Amino acid sequence: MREIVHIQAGQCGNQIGAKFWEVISDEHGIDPTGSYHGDSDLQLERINVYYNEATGNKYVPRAILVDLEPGTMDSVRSGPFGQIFRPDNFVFGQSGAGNNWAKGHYTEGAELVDSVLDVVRKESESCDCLQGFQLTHSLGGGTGSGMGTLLISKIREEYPDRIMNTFSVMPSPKVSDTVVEPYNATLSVHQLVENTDETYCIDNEALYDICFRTLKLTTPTYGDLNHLVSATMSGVTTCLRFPGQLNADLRKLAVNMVPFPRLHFFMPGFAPLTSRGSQQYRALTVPELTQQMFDSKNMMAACDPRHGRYLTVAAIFRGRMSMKEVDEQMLNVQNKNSSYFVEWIPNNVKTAVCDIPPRGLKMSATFIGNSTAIQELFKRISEQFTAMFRRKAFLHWYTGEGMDEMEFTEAESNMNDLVSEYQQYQDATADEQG
Amino acid sequence: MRECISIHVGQAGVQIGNACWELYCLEHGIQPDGQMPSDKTIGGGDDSFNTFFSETGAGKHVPRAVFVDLEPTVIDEVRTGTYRQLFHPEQLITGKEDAANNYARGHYTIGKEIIDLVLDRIRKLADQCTGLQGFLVFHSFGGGTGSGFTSLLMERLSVDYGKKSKLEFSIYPAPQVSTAVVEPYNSILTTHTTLEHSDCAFMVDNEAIYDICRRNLDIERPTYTNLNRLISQIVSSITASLRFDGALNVDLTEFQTNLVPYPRIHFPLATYAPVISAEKAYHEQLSVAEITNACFEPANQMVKCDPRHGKYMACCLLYRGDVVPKDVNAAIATIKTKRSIQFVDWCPTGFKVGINYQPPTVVPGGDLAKVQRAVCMLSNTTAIAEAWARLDHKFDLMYAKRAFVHWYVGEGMEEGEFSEAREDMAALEKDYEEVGVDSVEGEGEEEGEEY
Amino acid sequence: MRECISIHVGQAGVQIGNACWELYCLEHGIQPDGQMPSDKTIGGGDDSFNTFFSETGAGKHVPRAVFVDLEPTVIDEVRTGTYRQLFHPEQLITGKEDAANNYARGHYTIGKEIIDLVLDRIRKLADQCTGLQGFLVFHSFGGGTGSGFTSLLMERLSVDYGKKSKLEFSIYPAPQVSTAVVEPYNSILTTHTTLEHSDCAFMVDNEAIYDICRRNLDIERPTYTNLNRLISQIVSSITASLRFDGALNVDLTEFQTNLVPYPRIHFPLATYAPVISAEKAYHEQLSVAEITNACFEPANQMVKCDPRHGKYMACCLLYRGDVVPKDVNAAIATIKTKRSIQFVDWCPTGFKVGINYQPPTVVPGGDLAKVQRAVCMLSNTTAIAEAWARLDHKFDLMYAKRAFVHWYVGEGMEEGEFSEAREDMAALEKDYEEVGVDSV
Amino acid sequence: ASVKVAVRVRPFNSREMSRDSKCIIQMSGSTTTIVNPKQPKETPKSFSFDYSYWSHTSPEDINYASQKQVYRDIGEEMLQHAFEGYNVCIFAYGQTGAGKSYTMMGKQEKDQQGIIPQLCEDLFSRINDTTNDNMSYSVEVSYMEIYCERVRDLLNPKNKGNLRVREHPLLGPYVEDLSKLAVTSYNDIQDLMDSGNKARTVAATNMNETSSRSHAVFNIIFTQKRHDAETNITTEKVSKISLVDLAGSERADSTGAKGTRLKEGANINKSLTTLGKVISALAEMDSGPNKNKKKKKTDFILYRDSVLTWLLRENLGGNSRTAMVAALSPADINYDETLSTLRYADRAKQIRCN
Ligand SMILES: CC(=O)O[C@H]1C(=O)[C@@]2(C)[C@H]([C@H](OC(=O)c3ccccc3)[C@]3(O)C[C@H](OC(=O)[C@H](O)[C@@H](NC(=O)c4ccccc4)c4ccccc4)C(C)=C1C3(C)C)[C@]1(OC(C)=O)CO[C@@H]1C[C@@H]2O
Ligand SMILES: Nc1nc2c(ncn2[C@@H]2O[C@H](COP(=O)(O)OP(=O)(O)OP(=O)(O)O)[C@@H](O)[C@H]2O)c(=O)[nH]1
Ligand SMILES: Nc1nc2c(ncn2[C@@H]2O[C@H](COP(=O)(O)OP(=O)(O)OP(=O)(O)O)[C@@H](O)[C@H]2O)c(=O)[nH]1
Ligand SMILES: Nc1nc2c(ncn2[C@@H]2O[C@H](COP(=O)(O)OP(=O)(O)O)[C@@H](O)[C@H]2O)c(=O)[nH]1
Ligand SMILES: Nc1ncnc2c1ncn2[C@@H]1O[C@H](COP(=O)(O)OP(=O)(O)O)[C@@H](O)[C@H]1O
Ligand SMILES: [Mg+2]
Ligand SMILES: [Mg+2]
Repeated sequence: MREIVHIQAGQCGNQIGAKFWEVISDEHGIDPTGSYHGDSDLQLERINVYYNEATGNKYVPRAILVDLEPGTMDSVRSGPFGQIFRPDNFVFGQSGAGNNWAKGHYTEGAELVDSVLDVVRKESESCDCLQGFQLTHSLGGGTGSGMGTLLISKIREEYPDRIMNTFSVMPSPKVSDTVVEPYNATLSVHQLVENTDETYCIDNEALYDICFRTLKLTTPTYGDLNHLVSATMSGVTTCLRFPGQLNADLRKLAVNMVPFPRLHFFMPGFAPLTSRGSQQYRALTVPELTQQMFDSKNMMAACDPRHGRYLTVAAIFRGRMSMKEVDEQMLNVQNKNSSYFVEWIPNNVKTAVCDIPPRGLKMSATFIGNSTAIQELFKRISEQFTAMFRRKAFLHWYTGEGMDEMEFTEAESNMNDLVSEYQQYQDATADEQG
Repeated sequence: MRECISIHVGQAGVQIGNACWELYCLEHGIQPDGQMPSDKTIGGGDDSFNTFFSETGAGKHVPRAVFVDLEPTVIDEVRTGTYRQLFHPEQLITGKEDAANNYARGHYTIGKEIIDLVLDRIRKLADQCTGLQGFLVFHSFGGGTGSGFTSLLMERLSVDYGKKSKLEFSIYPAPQVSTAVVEPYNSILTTHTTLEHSDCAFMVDNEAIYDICRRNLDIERPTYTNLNRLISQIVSSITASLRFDGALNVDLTEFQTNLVPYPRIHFPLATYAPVISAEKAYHEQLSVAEITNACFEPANQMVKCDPRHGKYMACCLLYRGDVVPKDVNAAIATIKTKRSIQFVDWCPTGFKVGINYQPPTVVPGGDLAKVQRAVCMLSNTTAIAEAWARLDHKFDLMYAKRAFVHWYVGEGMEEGEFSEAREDMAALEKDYEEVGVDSVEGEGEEEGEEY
Repeated sequence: MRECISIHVGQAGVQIGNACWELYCLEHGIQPDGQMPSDKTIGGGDDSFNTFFSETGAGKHVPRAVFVDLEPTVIDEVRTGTYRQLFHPEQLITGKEDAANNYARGHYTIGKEIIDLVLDRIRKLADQCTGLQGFLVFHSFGGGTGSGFTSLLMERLSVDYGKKSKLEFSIYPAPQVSTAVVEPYNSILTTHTTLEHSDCAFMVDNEAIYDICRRNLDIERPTYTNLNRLISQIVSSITASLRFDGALNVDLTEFQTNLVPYPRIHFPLATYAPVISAEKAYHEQLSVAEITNACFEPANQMVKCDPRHGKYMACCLLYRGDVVPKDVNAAIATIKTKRSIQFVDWCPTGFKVGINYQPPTVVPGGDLAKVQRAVCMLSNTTAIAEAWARLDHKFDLMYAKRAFVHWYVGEGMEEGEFSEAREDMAALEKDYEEVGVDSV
Repeated sequence: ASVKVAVRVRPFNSREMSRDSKCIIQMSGSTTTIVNPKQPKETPKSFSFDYSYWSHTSPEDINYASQKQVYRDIGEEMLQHAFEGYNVCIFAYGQTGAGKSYTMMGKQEKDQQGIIPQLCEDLFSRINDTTNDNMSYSVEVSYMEIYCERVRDLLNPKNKGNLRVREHPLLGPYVEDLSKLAVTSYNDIQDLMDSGNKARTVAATNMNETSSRSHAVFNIIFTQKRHDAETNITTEKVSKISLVDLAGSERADSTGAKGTRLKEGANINKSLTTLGKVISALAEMDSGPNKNKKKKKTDFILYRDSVLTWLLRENLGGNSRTAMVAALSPADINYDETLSTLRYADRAKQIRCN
C-alpha cells in the first residue's frame, strides 16, 4: 500500500489544500463530517492512500496545515469542510513573516518547525508503507516559501528515500502583488533545486488565461484557480487509487521524466476544459483530448514550449479507452512536432491509463511536461532580482533577521547555473563540428 | 492578537481622536456608553475586536487610547461631551500652563512631570495587551505640546520598547496657510525625532484637505471636523486588515516591509479615492478602475506636492468592499501603461495589494456618500522633498535675524541645537535626492572576441 | 504425466495469465469456481487434464500457476474478479513499491524478499508434480518487475532445477510505439538472462498484433484483451499436443530438438493462421493449404520483422482440427516450390509437422470466428536480428549522454554492466549473421 | 588543456603469493589486457592509456615501475606545474586493498616512498634551495573528507560535527571553518598526515574491515611572493596541490544489507560517477581546443551534481593540471573488480587499442 502525507504552508497553500480536499472527498464519496456515502465498491478499496480510519467508521485526511497567521486557519476551520481535518494537525503561531523570507526561515519558522516535524513524524509512523510527501505553497510569499523550504530540508534529512513533490505557485512578471517577490523566489529556488524529486510550476497568469480564454468565466476568483490546481493534483496520483490498463505510481513518473537529478521542474496541464455551454458542440475523443492537452495556451506555467525542446512528457488518461488509439496519437504528436523534442531520447512520451474517470466525465487527461523553456521563469525573476540587488532596494529588512549579502549572491549564482544547465539541453544535439 | 495602542497628543491629536473613535464605535456597533446591544442579539463573534477595545466583565468595551495635552480645555470638552462614559478617566491632563507654541517648553521645562504619568499609563495598557503590534501617534508639527512633548514621548518609547512599531499621523505646516508665527521653528526641531525614532510617518496638510473638501464634497465652508473625519477614514482603511477578514490581508509589518526601501526614507503620502458627495454619488459607477485612477491624481493628494515632479518609489493599495483581484490586476496594469507615472528603475514590481471584504461606514451627520468600494493608497515618492524644502526657506528667513530665539533659549535649550536640526533636515533631503538618481554609472564592462 | 507450470510475472504477465486461464477453463469444461459439471455427466476421462490443473478430493481443479508482481493493484483485480475462487490464495504479491520501470529495483533492491516466497511456492508445485516437462514464463521487456525480477527468477530456477525446459512468452518493445521512456535500458539489460538461461524464447510485439487486429479481425479500436486472447490461442496451440490425442503429437522436447540448430539461436517467431472475423468467416474455405500459405505471409507475423529479408532456419507447424496428412504434405510441397521463401542450404528437410484432433474453441464475447481447422507456426529465422538492431540504436542514443543512468546506478547496480549487456547483445547478432551464410 | 590517465597494476601480496594464485593481466606498449580466468578463450579485454605501470613480484630489478618512476612520470610534472603557479590535482582510484594507498603514501622505511612524501620532500627542497631574501615562500596544508555529502576536518582535534561548504564569487569554492596549518619540514607534514589518517571515517563491511566510507582530499596551499626594494609589488604565483584518495566501488551483490550500508554505497557510487563524468567532459574539451583552438562557448562542466567535484573546481577547471592513477589487482580472484577499474579508467581521453 502506497500512502501519502500532505503538507500545506501559507495562505495559498491552505486555500489550495482546502479546495483539493473538497475535490478528493467528493471523488471518494466522503461527507463533510467524514462518513462514507458512496455507491461503487472501488472507492473504499484504496481510500487509505490519503485518509486514516477512526473508530466510528470515520475518515480523517492525512493532512498537515502550517501557517503563522491564525486568520487563514480560522477561515479553513469555519467552513463547509472544516470539521473533516483533525484539530491537532492545525499548526500555527502569531505575527507571521509578512513577505519576509528571512523571518519565515530563520527567526519565526524555527519556532514552529519542531512542532510541525513532530506532527509529521506522528503521521508517518502511523503509515504502514509511506510512498512520499506533498507540499503546496506559494513561492513569492513569506511564511509559505521560507517555512516550506525549511520543512523540505528537514524532511529530506529525515526521510531520504521517500518521494517529495511540490506544487508551487511562483511569481508572475505581470500579475504581481508583493514588491519583494524576487528575493523570496530566488532564496527558495536555491533550495528547491537540491531537496525535491519533483516540482510542478504554477503561475497565476496561466490559470487566469485558462479561465478567461477557455472556460469563458467572466469573474474568475481564487476559487477557480484552486479548482484547476486541485484537478491537476487529483490527476497526478490517480493510478495509486484506482485500477487501470497501465499503472503509474509517483515514482515511475519520477524515473521516466527527469533525465538528470537537477532537471525536476515540470509544467502541468489538464484537459478537457470547454466553457460550460459549448461542450454540447465538441465530442469527447482521445484525439481532441490530446490536441487540447499539448496546446501551448493550456499550460499552467505561462511558458511557451515552442521556445524550447521537450526533454520529456508524461500523459495520464482517465476513462475507458483503447490503448491503440493512445499509442497512435502519441506517435502522431511526436512525429508532426518533430522540432520540439530532443533527439537523444528516441521516445520521450510516458503513458498511463486509468479505468475510473472523474465523476461527471466520460474521459479526461493530465499532462506533465519537462521542457527547457521553463528557464524563462527563472530568467525574468533573476532579472528583477538583479535590478533590486545591485542597489540594495529592501535589503536591510532581511539583514536585520540574521543574513548577509553572501547568501543572496550564492542564491543568484545557483539559479543562474540552473538556467545554464537547462539551456545546455535545448541546443546541444549531436555533432563534431561544434 | 492584533492589538494596537493609539496615543493622541495635543489639541490636533485630541480632536483627531474624537473623530477616529466616533468612526470605530460606529464600525463595531459600540454605543457611546460602551455597551454593545448586538452581543445579545447575535450571541457570538468578537465584533468588539481587540485591536482597539478591551472587554471587561460587564460587557463594557474600553478603548485602548491615551490622550495627552497641556491645556485642560480640550480634554475637558472631551470629558463632558457625548463620549464621557466611554473612555477611562485616565486622560493624562497637565493642569498647568501650555507649551505656548514653544518646542522648548513642551520638551524641556513643562514636558517633564506629565511624562512619567503618560509612560505609566502606556505601560499598563501594554501589559494588558498580548501580541502588541505597534503604536499610532497622532500629533501636529508647529504646535507647542504636539511637537516637543511628542518628541520626548517618542524618545522614551523607543528606549523602553525598542522593536515595536511606531506609526505617525502628523499635520505638517502648509505652504501658505498658517495659524502661528513661530511655526517653522517647531516644525524643524522635530526632524530628529520623526527621523530617528518613528518607523513610518504619514504627512497630511490642511490646505490639501481643504482643497479636496471644496472640490469633491462641494462644501464651501468646511471646518476641522471634516478634516478629522477624512483622516479617520484613512486610519480605519489602514488598520482594517487586522480586524476583518479578506482575500488578501496586509498586516502592519507587511505594509512597512513593502513601503520603506531604506531606513531613513519612510515618509509616504496617504490618499483616499472615493471622496464624493451624496448628490454626485449618482451619475458615477465608482468601479475599481475609477478609484485607482483617482488615487494617482495630484489634485487628490493630501499634501501639497505634485508626484509628477518626482518618482514613485513604492505604492501600497488597500481596497475595501465589493472588489475582486481581477479588476485590481487590470487597474495596476493600466497604471503601469501610463508614462505620466514614473517609477524608479530599481523597483520593477512597484506595488503592494490588499483586499478587505468589510466596506466602509457612513458617519451620521457626515458628508461622505455611502459606497460599495473604496481604496486607500500609501505612496512613497520623492516629491515629498518639495513639501520639506519650502518650509526650510521660511526657517532661514527667521533664523538669520534670530527672531523669537530668546523664547526658546530662555527655556533651557541651547541655541546651537537650532543649526543641528537644519543639518539633519538638509541631510534627509539629500538622501531623497540620492534615491531618485535613475541607476548607477556601471562604467566597468568588457568586450568580446571571435574565434 | 505431461505436467507444466506457468509463471506469470509483471502486469503484462498477469493479464496474459487472465486471458490464458479463461481459455483453458473454457477448453476443459472447468467453471470459474473450479467445479466440473461434466465429471458427473460423462463419468470418466481426464478432461481436467493434469497438464494445467491439479484435482483435489472434493472435485475442485486448482491451476498450476504462480502470479508475481511488485504492485498490489493488478493481482487484487484478479483476486476480486470472476475467477477469485479458482486460484489458490497464494498469489505472491509484494505489498510494497513497484520496480518503477527500473531494472535495478526489480533485480537488486526490491526483487529480493519476494524471491524466496516465489521459489518456495514453485518448489511446492514441482513437488506436487510427477513428470514435470518445463516452465512457461510470461513477462515483458521494458517493465520494472517483468525484466529485473524475471531475470533473477530465471537465474535461481536454472540453478535449482537445471535440466527442465524453460520457455519465454515475452513482449518485446515495438519499433515506434512505446509506453515508457527508459524502455530500451530495461529491454537490453535482459539479453543475458534471455540468452544464457532460457531454452526457447518467443517474441511478440504489440504493434504487430495491433496491425493483425485492425486488418484481419476488422476491429478498429482494440485493447489489450484482444492481444492477450491471441497470445492465449498461440500458447494453447503449442501445448495442445500434451493434452489431446492426435495423428502426430509433438511434445515440447522434440519441438525444441527440431527448432534450435545451435544453443544460442533459440528465438523463433510465432504466428496463427485463421485469424478472421465471423462476418468474413463466410465466403472462405479455410482449407489446409490456405492457412499454411497465410502463416508465411509477412503481414501476419507477430513481430515487425520481414522474413523475406532473411532465411528460414527451421519451421514447426502444429495443426488443430479436421486435418489429414495428405493435404499437409501437399501444402509443404507447395511452400517448398516457391522461391520467395529462402531456406538455409544446410537444412534440407526444413519442417516439423504435428497434427491434433481437438479443434480450437471460441471464447464468449471474443472476436475469433469458429473454425474447423487451424495451425500455429513457430519459425526460427534470421529476420529477428532486425528487431534487435533497431533497439540497439535507441540504446546508444541514450547511453552516449548517460541519460537516466543515475536511477540505475543509485540502486546498487554497477555502471559498466550496461556496456556488458550491449557486448553480449552485439555478439548475439553476429551469431545470427554467421548462420545465414551459405556453406562453401 | 591537460588531462592524462594512468594505470598501475600491483604485485601479489604475501598471502596471495603463499596461496595458489595466478596472474591474468598482460602489458605491452600503452595497452593493458586482461583475460577472464574461467573463460579466457572468449577474447582478451584491452585498453590504452597515457601512463601504465607494471608489477607482479617484489624484487623486479629490471624494467619495473618503482615509486620514484611513477613520481617522475606523474608527480614531478604536477609539482613543477604547481611551482609555476598552475593548480594541480592527482587522483588515486581503485577498489579497497588495490594498492592505491601504497602509491599515495608508500612505505615509511624510506626505501619506497609514495607520491605524496616524494612530492612534499621535493617541494621543501625546491623552496629551501630557491629561498632568497626577496622571494617569500609560504605553505599551508589542510586535510578534509566527504562522508555522505558532508565535509569533515581531520587535522583539528575538535569534534567531528558536520560542516558547510560555500563559494565566494571571486575566490571560488571554500569550506567554512576548515583548519589549515603551516609547515616547515618533513617532520611537521608527517605528523599531520599521521594525525589525519588516524582520524578517517571507515567501517567494516563484507569486503574489507576498514573500507573507506568517505573520500579524502589532502590540500596543499603554496604561495610565492616577491617583495623587493620597490613599489610595484605583486605575487602572481599561487597554487593548490590536491591529492585525492577515493573509496573503492562496491556492488549490491557484496553489500548484502539495507539502510546505512546501502545508502553509503549508493552515495559513494554516485560520487565516483560524478567525478568520472567531470573528468571525461573536461577531457573532451581538452582534446577539442588544443587542436581546433575553436571557442565552442564555455561548455560549463557541471560540478554541483556532487560536492566532491565542486570543491575541486579550482583544481579541475581553469588552467589546472589533473591526472588520475587506477590500481589494478592481477590476482585471479579480483578479475571482476580489476576489469571494472579498467572501465572506469577508460574515459578521460579514451585511447583506442591500435
Ligand atoms: C458534463 C457535466 O456534468 O458537466 C460538467 C461540465 O460542464 C464541464 C464544463 C466542467 C465544469 O467545471 C467548471 O465549470 C469549472 C469552472 C472553473 C474551474 C474548473 C471547472 C463543472 O462545473 C465541473 C464538474 O466536474 C466534476 O464533477 C469532476 O469530477 C471534477 N470535480 C470537481 O472539480 C469538483 C468540484 C467541486 C466539488 C467537488 C468536485 C474533477 C475533475 C478532475 C479530477 C477530479 C474531479 C462537471 C462534471 C461539470 C460541471 C458541474 C458543470 C469542467 O470541469 C471539469 C474539471 O470537469 C470545466 O471544463 C470541464 C469540462 C466539463 O464539460
Ligand atoms: N486638521 C486639523 N488640524 C488641527 C486641528 N486642531 C488643531 N490643528 C492644527 O494644530 C496646529 C496648532 O497647534 P496645536 O496642535 O493646537 O498645538 P497644541 O496641541 O494646542 O499645543 P500648544 O501649542 O501648547 O497649545 C495648527 O496648525 C492647526 O491647524 C484639527 O482638529 N484638525
Ligand atoms: N501485449 C500486452 N502488453 C502489455 C499488457 N500490459 C502491459 N503491457 C506492456 O508492458 C510494458 C510495461 O511493462 P509492465 O509489464 O507494465 O511492467 P510491470 O510488470 O508493471 O512492472 P513495473 O515496471 O514495476 O510497473 C508496456 O510496454 C506494455 O505495452 C498487456 O495486457 N498485453
Ligand atoms: N493560486 C493561488 N494563488 C494565491 C492564492 N492566494 C494568494 N496567492 C498568491 O500568493 C502570493 C502571496 O503569497 P502568500 O499567500 O501571502 O504567502 P504566505 O504569506 O506564506 O501565506 C500572491 O502573489 C498571490 O498571487 C490562492 O488562493 N490561489
Ligand atoms: N609495488 C607495489 N605496487 C602495488 N601495490 C603494492 C606494491 N608493494 C606493496 N603493495 C601493496 O599495497 C597494499 C597497501 O594496502 P592498504 O594501504 O592496506 O589498503 P587499504 O588502505 O585499502 O587498507 C598492500 O596490500 C601491499 O600488498
Ligand atoms: Mg488643551
Ligand atoms: Mg501490480
